[PDB]
Amino acid sequence: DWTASILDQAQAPESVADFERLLIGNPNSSVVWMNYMAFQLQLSEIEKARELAERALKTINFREEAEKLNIWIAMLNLENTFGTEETLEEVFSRACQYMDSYTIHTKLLGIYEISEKFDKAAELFKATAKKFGGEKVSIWVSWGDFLISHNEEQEARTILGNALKALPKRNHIEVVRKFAQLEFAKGDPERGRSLFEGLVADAPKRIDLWNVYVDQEVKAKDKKKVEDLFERIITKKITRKQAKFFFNKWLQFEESKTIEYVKAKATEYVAS
Repeated sequence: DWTASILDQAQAPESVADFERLLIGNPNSSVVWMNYMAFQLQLSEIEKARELAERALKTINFREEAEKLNIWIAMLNLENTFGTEETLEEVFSRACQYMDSYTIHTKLLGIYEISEKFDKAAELFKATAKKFGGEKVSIWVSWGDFLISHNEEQEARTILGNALKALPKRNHIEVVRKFAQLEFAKGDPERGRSLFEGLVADAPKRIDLWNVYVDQEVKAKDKKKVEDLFERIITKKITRKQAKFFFNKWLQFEESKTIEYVKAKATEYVAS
């Protein structure tokens, strides 16, 4: 159960002797080590589960990186809900020294969100953006997600500004694109529209963006918004089979009266 949330974050034995037996045949299995740490936690044996984790890191084959990753995440969780800021910092410092620092940062961000320590999350987000944000688009998207879902849509947009200032130009389309999807999914779809309109305005040829745009409007389901978008799409330069793709999208959407206004235009372009 406890081990299920860690296996999520990372993307019948009943006694010490049972687990020690299972470890003989599966020394490299973090699920066994995690269930064993768990068993020792539902007994309020925190100092014993700490020991298991150190055994697990010295026992699991160093080639088995993903398995080692889970154990560190188990240690961060245990230290987060039972330890203290000093014990949590020691583990964090060691985990960053032994696993990839950035993924470890993002794991702690998730632990903070799950455990609803939002003050520490916010603070951490700013720190890891400061040191990985020059290279990593995701820190920005996930900070923006955080701010939007705590109703700080404004602060979200000023953090998108910071990303554009920190990221190289070839990632700008991606942040903005992903911040826009966020806006449609969780914040203000109107701001989502401004952002897409700005991209399309800068990359009029990039037909892939027009696609992401309309799909977002399809999911938002607003009637005139979707039609207005489709009619603007045709005037822009489309190839043969790509022009067909948009028609498939338009047809099966309006399906789910004016199902005729599209068919009469669907073959006027095979002609002209």
